[PDB]
Amino acid sequence: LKELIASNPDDLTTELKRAFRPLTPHIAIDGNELDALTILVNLTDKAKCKQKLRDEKWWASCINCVNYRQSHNPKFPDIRSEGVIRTQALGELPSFLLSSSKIPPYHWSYSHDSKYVNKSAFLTNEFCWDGEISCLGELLKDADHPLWNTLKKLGCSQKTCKAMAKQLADITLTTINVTLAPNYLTQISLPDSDTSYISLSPVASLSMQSHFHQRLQDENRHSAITRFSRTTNMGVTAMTCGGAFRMLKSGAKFSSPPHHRLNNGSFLVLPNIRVCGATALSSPVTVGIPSLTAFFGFVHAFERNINRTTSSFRVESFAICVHQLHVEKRGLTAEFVEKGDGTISAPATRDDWQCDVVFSLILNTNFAQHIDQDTLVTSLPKRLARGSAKIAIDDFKHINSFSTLETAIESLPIEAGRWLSLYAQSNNNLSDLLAAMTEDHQLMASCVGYHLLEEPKDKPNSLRGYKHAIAECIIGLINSITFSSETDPNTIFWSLKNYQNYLVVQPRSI
Amino acid sequence: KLPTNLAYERSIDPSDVCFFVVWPDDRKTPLTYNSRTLLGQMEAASLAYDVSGQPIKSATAEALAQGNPHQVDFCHVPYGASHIECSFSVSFSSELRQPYKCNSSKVKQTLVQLVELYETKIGWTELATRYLMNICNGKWLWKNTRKAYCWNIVLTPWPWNGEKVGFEDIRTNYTSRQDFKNNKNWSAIVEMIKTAFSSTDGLAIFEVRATLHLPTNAMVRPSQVFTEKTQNSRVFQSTTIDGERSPILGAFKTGAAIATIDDWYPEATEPLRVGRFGVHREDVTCYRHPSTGKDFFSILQQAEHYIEVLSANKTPAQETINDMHFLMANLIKGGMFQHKGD
Amino acid sequence: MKLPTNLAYERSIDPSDVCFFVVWPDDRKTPLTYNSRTLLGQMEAASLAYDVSGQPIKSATAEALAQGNPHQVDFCHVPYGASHIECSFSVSFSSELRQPYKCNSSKVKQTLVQLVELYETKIGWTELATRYLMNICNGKWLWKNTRKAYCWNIVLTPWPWNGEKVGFEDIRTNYTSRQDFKNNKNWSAIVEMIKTAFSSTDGLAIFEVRATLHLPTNAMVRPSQVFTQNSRVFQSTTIDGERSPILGAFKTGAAIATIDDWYPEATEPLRVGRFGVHREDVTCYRHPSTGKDFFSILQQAEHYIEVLSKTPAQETINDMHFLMANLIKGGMFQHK
DNA sequence: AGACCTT
DNA sequence: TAGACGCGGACATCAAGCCCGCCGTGAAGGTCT
Repeated sequence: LKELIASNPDDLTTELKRAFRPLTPHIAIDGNELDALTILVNLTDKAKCKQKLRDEKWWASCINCVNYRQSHNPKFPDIRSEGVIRTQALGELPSFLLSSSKIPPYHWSYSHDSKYVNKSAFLTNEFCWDGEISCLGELLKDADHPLWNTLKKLGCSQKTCKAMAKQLADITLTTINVTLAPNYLTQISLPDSDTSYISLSPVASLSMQSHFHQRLQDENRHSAITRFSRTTNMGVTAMTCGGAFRMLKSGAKFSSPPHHRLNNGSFLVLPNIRVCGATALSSPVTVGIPSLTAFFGFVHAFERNINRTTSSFRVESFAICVHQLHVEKRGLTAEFVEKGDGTISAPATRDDWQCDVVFSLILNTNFAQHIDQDTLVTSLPKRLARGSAKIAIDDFKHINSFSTLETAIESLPIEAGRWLSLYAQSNNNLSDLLAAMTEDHQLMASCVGYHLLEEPKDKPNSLRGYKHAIAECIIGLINSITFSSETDPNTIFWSLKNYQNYLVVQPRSI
Repeated sequence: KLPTNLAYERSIDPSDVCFFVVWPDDRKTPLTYNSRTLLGQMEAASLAYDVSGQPIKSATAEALAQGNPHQVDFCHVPYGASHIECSFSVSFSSELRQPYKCNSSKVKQTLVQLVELYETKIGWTELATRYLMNICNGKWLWKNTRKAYCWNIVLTPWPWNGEKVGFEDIRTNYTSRQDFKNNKNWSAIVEMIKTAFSSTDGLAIFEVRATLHLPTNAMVRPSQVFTEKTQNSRVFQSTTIDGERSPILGAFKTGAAIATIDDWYPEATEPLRVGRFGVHREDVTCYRHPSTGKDFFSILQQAEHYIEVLSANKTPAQETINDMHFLMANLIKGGMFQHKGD
Repeated sequence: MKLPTNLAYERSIDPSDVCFFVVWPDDRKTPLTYNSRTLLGQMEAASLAYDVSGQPIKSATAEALAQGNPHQVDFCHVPYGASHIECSFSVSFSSELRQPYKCNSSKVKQTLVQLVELYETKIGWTELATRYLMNICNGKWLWKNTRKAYCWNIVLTPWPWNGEKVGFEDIRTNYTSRQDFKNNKNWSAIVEMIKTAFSSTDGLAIFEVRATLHLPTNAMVRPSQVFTQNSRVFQSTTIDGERSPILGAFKTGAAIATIDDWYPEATEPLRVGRFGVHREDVTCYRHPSTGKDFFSILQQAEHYIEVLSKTPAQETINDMHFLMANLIKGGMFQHK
């Protein structure tokens, strides 16, 4: 809200150029109006003097950018990804689940190609006319609209170029256009009950990318910089703050307290799984421990391997015990592709974040009988969030089943860990979390569930052919538990509950 | 052919190679490193010459004799240690038999039949010795066995009933393919790899253990990061062992050491990283380019033709199962076989 | 001949740190330690009583130039009652100069390979390999600790080898010239194991050097220093639970590789480099305007092939020794 | 095929 | 086995903390015309 105070403090030219590009608080073009609309009609090449950009076939390149406005960014984080997605959150979320339903959606931006970045001015910038915070292209699509005789303040635009702006922009602002094949989109599949499965593709909202960037640019204990190498192809959001992408570092180096201070059934243990090089970029906005929907898929791909032998396993829950944690940048070398002109080189360069988790699991199934010794090793999966999953040879003698979960935490032969739950306090913005993250500096954030944009629908090339929606990411908060003598296990032993538009994983106490 | 989505996933997966220092009184501490700055000298070609001769006039005989600082990392064997030991683990499975993606039936039943008819006709005794000679040689250390006195591999199989099979001094004894075969545990560990590939849900696990004797204060070479941006060079990939920093020597760098078996390309001197364009990293060239006709997608498009050759008793095997040894190498490690996308 | 956009070699010589030890008349050995002490000196800089291109400034009066400068330095001396000093390191000699390491051009790779091969056959390794062994066997890797000392002695143990330890004694009087090492019982046997390391492929030789220094009472030791208040900070590692100065890993490689005395003035052996820089004075002999640097001899390598096919004259030999000495050092010869 | 392309 | 473990008073002044110079390069684009 710095309109004329920031217009002439006599600093420099590009103070305004940093102020319309949507990684900044807005301005409100109310008092001085014609001197600002002569800027956006002069931000196309890279006042009232460098004209002939007004009443020509300039509008043919100016109308094509309003179709590509991208509520969500389908090119995040891989460059070659065709798609147009512009739809709001489709529903609502409860009090302790941060997502982009909790912040208002007004930072959408052109992401198609390189040439039309500057020519995507004049209809994709947002300027807060008198009331509404609004853009410029979702306003000039009707006749009885003000600040349009100020288009006739410039004596160039004849009223037959008005006759195209009448009827060109008519019905645009609700579409979703992704085709699953041939495309570089990611997609997974998750159970919705014990009968079917729902496919879903996570995307990246560039309102949460804007919001976390322009609020974390002056605290360094809580921000980790992640760069990319072709900023123009990603769109103007990754060009304005070019490369940088401040995103929510873990908060402190990991601390290992003593584990526990103690003196139906079907509790199975898995001691000290070691993971080599799992990714840490869980959500598009957080860095740290991986998303706990990957701890869910590690369990559900394990219970399907045993059901190949006895088809009544029904794992029903799981419990996580983190002993070591280590995050750093390492770089993932992608290999040679056929580029497209005539050559064989590598694809585009990025930064990554990789992790190293030593953890152990408790599993509360219903199978009230012994499993085996041999095929309980052969049925283990070999990956956890793009990583490896190995144990030992000599730790195959600590794998046992039990029927009482208070002797089950005695079977872990390490005793230097930590347990995990969810923090049930309201987190309506980013400022709620960092206030709780500076009182503790021992709490982690990750993606705990998804959030649909769709009912869902049957799409042709969906992965395993099930049913395909499009989802967001649900930020949550992760806690430390000692399990002394009195903490009930309902704050442990998480599950998947399917709340009809969001698939959040939370423990079974709520 | 080549439908719009087809994918496998890998059948060999290693872990990282953590380093430890051993002391003469049989004690074990992890190996560490710390950063170090140094004074180099102006030696780049683009500081004196600009383009095609024409030396720069603003870079005279005193400007070139400056110094330029650059910061590096540095790791060495500490004084008064015995040797280095290098823990590591491998595994084997059978995921080359069934595809991970679908939606074309005529290539799904063809690519599972071709595995069945390669299995019984010309079995797994060719590939499973090449994958095991790379582990048991010391190819997975990449640079630490050069300028070294001796090294010794000791490997623990699973499921095994016997003593830990170990290979002694490799620079003198285990030279060629012969002396690996004249060991009293060799046919029991190749055949348990043959059991892993050829069984529906079979598994094999090897824990490998090296002992590395080096000279006094000799350096150690781990893997390096790939971050894109006093301009620090040589930042090491690391982990935390015992609350201490430790260089790890890769996780995908070890999968590239084991799968260096491809010597079936038109010149065929040195083995290559197994891939579809057959790229040599120390060159920029591509052996098996997509104009020679010997890249992977021009050998996968005779998959019904190699059905019609394996049935005949007259198998040529001079340059027609080298096209099938190469084809079955890319199914064990490959898994994104898709033409126009992804 | 023209050189590509990706070219690189690795080393062939690889030395390490020089750990120091104190030896007692009981015949036991401890590490050497140091301490930081602070000092008090004078106002004795010219930029402290004068003006820039001018006259003496009128703030530096007779009083204010007689105050004290306090400064903290490090300091390391031999303790009282010790006998001598013990030093140790090791050098490997590979052959990684035969073929390049990263080349991207099949035409210049054939030239660099057949130039090393024609070098081996006509002008052998008796001239280069003697020069690197010459510096290891008279303590040029100590740099200033043999200055103002009574006597130092060097004992080698090579690999692979069967026999006894090589030893050179009293290096101020006995081992001075080039003939003084030839007149030995053990000299020819160690030169053909450096040549066989270079000439053959997969060829290796490891030397492991140890020396003894005799200094006067409480004399001062001068190790390597760090790059960055504290003037004169020393380079440290941990030797059996203490802190000790190390005399550096790259610095002892820069004393093995002072063999260059073929430059157009030819007075003092220089450190081998691409442009031949000097640090006693801050100029460059072998500047590119002289036509004697690396990148002007590398681009004429096709010419040197048909000189080696009658013996070459003198300067074509002295530029082939300089070309081979930069490939042993080899250092990412990219351009454009 | 090549022209476009910003912090 | 039963007990107790002291009051009373000051912790000085003074000066200062130099300069020298540098901070390497090759490879990895999607899209409309």
